[PDB]
Amino acid sequence: TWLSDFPQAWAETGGMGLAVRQAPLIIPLKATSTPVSIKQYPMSQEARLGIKPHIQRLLDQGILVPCQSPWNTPLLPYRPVQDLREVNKRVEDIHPTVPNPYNLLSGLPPSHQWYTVLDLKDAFFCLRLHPTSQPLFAFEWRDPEMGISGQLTWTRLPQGFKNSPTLFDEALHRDLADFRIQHPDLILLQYVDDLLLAATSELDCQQGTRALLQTLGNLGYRASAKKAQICQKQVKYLGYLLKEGQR
Amino acid sequence: TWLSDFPQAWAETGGMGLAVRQAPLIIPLKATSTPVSIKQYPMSQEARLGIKPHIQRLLDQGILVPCQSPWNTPLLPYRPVQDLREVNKRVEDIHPTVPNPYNLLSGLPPSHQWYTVLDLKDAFFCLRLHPTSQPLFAFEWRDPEMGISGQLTWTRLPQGFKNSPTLFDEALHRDLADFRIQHPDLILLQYVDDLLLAATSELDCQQGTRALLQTLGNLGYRASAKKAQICQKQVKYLGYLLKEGQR
DNA sequence: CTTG
DNA sequence: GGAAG
DNA sequence: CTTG
DNA sequence: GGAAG
Repeated sequence: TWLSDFPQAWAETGGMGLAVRQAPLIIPLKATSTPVSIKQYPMSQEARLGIKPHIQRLLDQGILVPCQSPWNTPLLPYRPVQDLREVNKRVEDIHPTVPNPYNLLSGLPPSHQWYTVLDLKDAFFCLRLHPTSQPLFAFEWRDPEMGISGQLTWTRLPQGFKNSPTLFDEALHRDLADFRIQHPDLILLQYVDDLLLAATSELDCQQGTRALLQTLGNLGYRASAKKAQICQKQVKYLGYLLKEGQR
Repeated sequence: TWLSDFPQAWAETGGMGLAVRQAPLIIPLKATSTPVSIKQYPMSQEARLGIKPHIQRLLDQGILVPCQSPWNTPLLPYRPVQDLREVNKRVEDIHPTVPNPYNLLSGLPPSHQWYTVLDLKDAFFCLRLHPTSQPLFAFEWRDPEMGISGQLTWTRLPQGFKNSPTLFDEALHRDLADFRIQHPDLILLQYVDDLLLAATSELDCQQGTRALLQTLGNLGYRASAKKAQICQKQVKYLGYLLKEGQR
């Protein structure tokens, strides 16, 4: 089956991803920015116990590390959500290169009606952050019944950061450039972590999907085996139902 | 003096005006209009005693007369103010021909710096209403301590009627047409009931003002002797101060 | 009085 | 709510 | 939690 | 006030 043939490509069997070909990202600040340190709002025990196993898993994975940083933004409550709005304001803008889904789907011709849809799991976390940029994203973590108060920060591209979708989309485009060159018959649409492969025949779509999964896993990305729509005539992609070249 | 030389022209000495050359006005209705009868809101004794001497004076002058009309609009409280909004909605629109004061003053050249300013008193009441149009403006009048409940209406162009300023301005323009032809040296600005005469010299402005007062009184209009600004180098007209050709 |  | 009729 |  | 981080 598809799960056994590509253990590296699926998040279920391949471990947390890491885009090994992508250099750790440096995040340039605006010309006048200085660090901002926002105090952590006290959070209830209920919220803290809910967040704690997530933080611990991220620490175990090396996605969070301890730090001391002049930057600090608050965590809110369960799973942690960081309010990065004051960091976002101080980070230099980049051109938005992610196409809107309407325009992205215009590149889907009627000759290609066999579809494979993959969604990458924990996509942003596959991209490393350069150590010089890690302090930007620090937050406070308290363990009252352990007695650890200090900051943690991210070693990977974080959720809530304004440039994460664009930086991820650009990174994956670099990493799939050769796949496109090696498979000029296939149509590959990329929308951040949502991928559509289109082919002429079931065999072609089958062979391309095998190549794409092999490529994604080798590069360090991980797709959701549970959500994958593999070699179907009808798929759901980006909120559309793709059927008979329609929509 | 100016008051003794032109007794007919001044409201103080000439009686209520009546534009004897102007035919009684017929007020056309919109194509779909039918009469509207709005109930008179009960008014306090204090308001009624305040309004009463005004109504009685207008009755004595023949400006109000008794009637029975399918139209009725309310009086509000002291001096009476009629709410003619529902009549105004049913009366056919006319082109607004009264110039705005800014544009009206553009016709004042610097060669004419001697001014006379007159304001006509009770101007609208100088224009008669045709008996066919009188019922349009009816209202209810109650005298509880006399025991008279019934309608009255206007025999002259009423306050609060949307076309009164334009109809009056057009009427006075017809009546002063010959004065303009007989005095081509003078500048005469008309803004409804507010008149400015301009001349080159004090003698000219003096002679023109004598002619204008004689003409106005003969036609049945009445100017306020108290407010008149006669043959001055500096006058207030339409909210402006006219001095040295400025403003 | 009702209709920024 | 105050400007208007 | 703050920021038609 | 609820959509966002």
